[PDB]
Amino acid sequence: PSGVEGAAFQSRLPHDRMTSQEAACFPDIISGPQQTQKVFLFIRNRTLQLWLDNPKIQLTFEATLQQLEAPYNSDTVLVHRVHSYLERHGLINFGIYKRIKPLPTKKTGKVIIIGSGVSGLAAARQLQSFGMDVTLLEARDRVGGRVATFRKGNYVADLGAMVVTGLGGNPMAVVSKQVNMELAKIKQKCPLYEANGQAVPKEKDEMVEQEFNRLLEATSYLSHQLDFNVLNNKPVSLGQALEVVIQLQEKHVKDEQIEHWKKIVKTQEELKELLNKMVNLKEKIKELHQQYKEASEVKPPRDITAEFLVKSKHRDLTALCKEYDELAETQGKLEEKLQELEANPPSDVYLSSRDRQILDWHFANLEFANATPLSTLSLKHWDQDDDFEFTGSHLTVRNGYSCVPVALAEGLDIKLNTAVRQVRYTASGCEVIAVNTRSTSQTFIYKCDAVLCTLPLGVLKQQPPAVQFVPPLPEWKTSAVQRMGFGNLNKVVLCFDRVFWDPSVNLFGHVGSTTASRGELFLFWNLYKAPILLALVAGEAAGIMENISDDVIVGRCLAILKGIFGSSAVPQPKETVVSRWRADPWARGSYSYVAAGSSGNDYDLMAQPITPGPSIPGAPQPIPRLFFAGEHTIRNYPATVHGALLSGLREAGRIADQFLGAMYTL
Amino acid sequence: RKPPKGMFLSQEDVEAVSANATAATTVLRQLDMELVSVKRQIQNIKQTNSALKEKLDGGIEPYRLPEVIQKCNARWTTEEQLLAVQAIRKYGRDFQAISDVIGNKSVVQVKNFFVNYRRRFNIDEVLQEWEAE
Ligand SMILES: Cc1cc2c(cc1C)N(C[C@H](O)[C@H](O)[C@H](O)COP(=O)(O)OP(=O)(O)OC[C@H]1O[C@@H](n3cnc4c(N)ncnc43)[C@H](O)[C@@H]1O)[C@@H]1NC(=O)NC(=O)[C@@]1([C@@H](CC(=N)Cc1ccccc1)c1ccccc1)N2
Repeated sequence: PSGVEGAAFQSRLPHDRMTSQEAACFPDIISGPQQTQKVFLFIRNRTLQLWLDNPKIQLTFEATLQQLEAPYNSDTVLVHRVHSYLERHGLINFGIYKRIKPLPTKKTGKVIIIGSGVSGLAAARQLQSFGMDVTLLEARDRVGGRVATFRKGNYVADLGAMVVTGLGGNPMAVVSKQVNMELAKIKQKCPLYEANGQAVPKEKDEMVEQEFNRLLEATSYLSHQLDFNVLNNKPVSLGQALEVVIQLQEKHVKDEQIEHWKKIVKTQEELKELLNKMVNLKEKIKELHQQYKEASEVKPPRDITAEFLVKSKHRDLTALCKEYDELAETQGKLEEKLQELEANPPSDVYLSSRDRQILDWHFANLEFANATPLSTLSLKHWDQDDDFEFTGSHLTVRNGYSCVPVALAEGLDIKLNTAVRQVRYTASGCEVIAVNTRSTSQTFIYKCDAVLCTLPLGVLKQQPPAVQFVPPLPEWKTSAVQRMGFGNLNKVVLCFDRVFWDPSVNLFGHVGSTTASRGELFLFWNLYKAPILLALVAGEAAGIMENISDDVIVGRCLAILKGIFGSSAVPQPKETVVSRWRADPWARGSYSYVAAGSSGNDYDLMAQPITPGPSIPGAPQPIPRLFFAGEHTIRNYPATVHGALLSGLREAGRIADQFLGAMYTL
Repeated sequence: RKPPKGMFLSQEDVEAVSANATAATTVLRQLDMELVSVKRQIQNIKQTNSALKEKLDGGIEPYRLPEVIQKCNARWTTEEQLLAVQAIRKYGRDFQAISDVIGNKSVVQVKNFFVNYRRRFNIDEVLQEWEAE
């Protein structure tokens, strides 16, 4: 899409329809005449286009109205309402841009943001743009959170997020124009290598993959068409379903064989009855020929009865010889029908041991994308965010993803090494109690109108809690926290002096020996300028490999690489790093997934702000005080950077609406 | 609406393989045994038919009689009439058999014989004695 309609697409908005959010801010327009709606839509779309065409400078109301035409630039309050809406909700003027009107001299309201991840930083920038007093409290000695980048010499590799999942409607596309991001496309081709260290031939490397995709569609069929979603009161997982589907494919394979050999016995038993009839007829023929012979020994001249006997037995013999020939005819037909059925048997097995192992790699890959064992994923909902996928090739940040949060962190009040311990929220305001991570007895108190909590779901899950809420979070919030899944996946960075792999190959797989270890070092990335190989640990392996030392992990890495490239072509690594995301106290995992028993609605519950009770009983309903952003709060883009980014933008809009007022709804 | 191609999943089958913890292994074994059972049943009847085939060795070759090639005649010799009467006594209304016995009479001539010499050869009595066996 291109033009004004492309701008809507790039902003994840339908170009020819008003969104629910727009309906809320412009109820006059959406409920009104269709002609006004199209004027509204065009103004919105055109303003977006203007911002998108140049995202390095602030787009003001004046500049917007200037570039608008008649009859659209006639109603200036409509244009001002639209622009204000887009600015407030971070659709325009978000990220890093040059300001034309230098920031308001004095600030209004005070907000504490817990965590300087991308979601935290995105909100901070917005709120400051709206003229609020913003302070971020980061536990780490760095910004970025789950955007971590290893840096040493010329070696640069991401231990956190790494991939921009397509620029088509991605807010990171806008960011990438604002920040020096060296974006490089990922070549899709991924050659697999079995345990032995030798490639899977294109023959099998397609039987299995195609079967994998077929098995997925099959689970989808089990869910939506057969309503197979609850089993023994427990919700059915994707793993459970895949197992059931496989078993039924093994069942059918046997069902086929049984009815094929059953076809053989029926035909073989037809032959048995025919051969019996033939033996009994050859018996009567034998005797009848003897009788004719004896009647022929009676030399002429003979009376008519003796003559009849010869003729009679002659007739009777050729008649029985007629039958036997017609029975030998049938025998030939049945005898070849048996060589027919024995020539083409049905499938011997559904999948061999070699096949099942290559399939396990595909499962590991799926376990990697969702950062969790397939037995944890919800069958019904695991892929609920499929419709909102961006268009275009996936890309890698070649200069390290940290360049983004660092760039966002510029000009912001960030307290590093500050671990929030307690969040207190009341009708009159909030206090956040944090400590210094270096000397934990040194205590800080922060007083604010509002708190934006961007703590990871893993952190929010901790038992006993790492952060206490006073008063405690409501049952509806905590239940969502428990229900939601928080997965895990790890990375191994291998730095060498020389390239020994195929330089035109971005990723290559290693097939495990067992199901149990399918996630273990199953994939390798070649993405960076420097000679760096990146090894993935997924599924059940991820959690276990964290208890193993780096040397043992790098050992297994080199072992695998030797098998594939030659035992002398693989040198000792100069620098190595291993991630442990589940162990990390400021993460407690990698990113969220839709657990069995959860749904996309839980993401909405996560995003819902908290409103304290009144101080004095009988006092009016208080303002909402505690707000939530972060990867685990955005239903349509969870477990991503753009999702985090967008959730920040969302809350900053909601908070500013609450504490600065929405002047654009009139 | 329908499962993927080459994939098999019926409501009936799903319920059976998920009825308990090892209902999967149970069903797959009952068919594993059913296969072995049918497989040895095959070799059994293969062995049975192999022996029956050997008892038919040589076929019926030393029991075939050379072809009698004789042209169809219209006139009845006394010999032929007497053959006919006996053939009726042994075959009844099988006009094909009777024709083959006599040798040189067409199936229709045989049927004609039945009406022509009906009273003179008491064919009513001859036919009623054929039915008496
Ligand atoms: C290894 C790994 C790999 C990838 C990602 C994550 C990990 C780990 N993701 C997710 C992505 O990285 C994450 O979602 C976002 O970065 C999260 O941003 P936040 O919401 O802001 O959360 P923070 O924790 O950053 O900030 C919180 C801060 O609070 C502090 N703090 C803590 N405690 C305290 C305290 N007491 N007091 C005070 N402070 C405290 C903490 O120190 C911290 O600083 C990727 N996201 C992505 O866009 N691209 C990627 O390639 C993907 C990634 C995206 C993906 N999975 C897509 C997907 C799609 C459909 C279904 C599922 C998943 C991917 C791409 C391609 C192929 C595979 C993976 N890879």
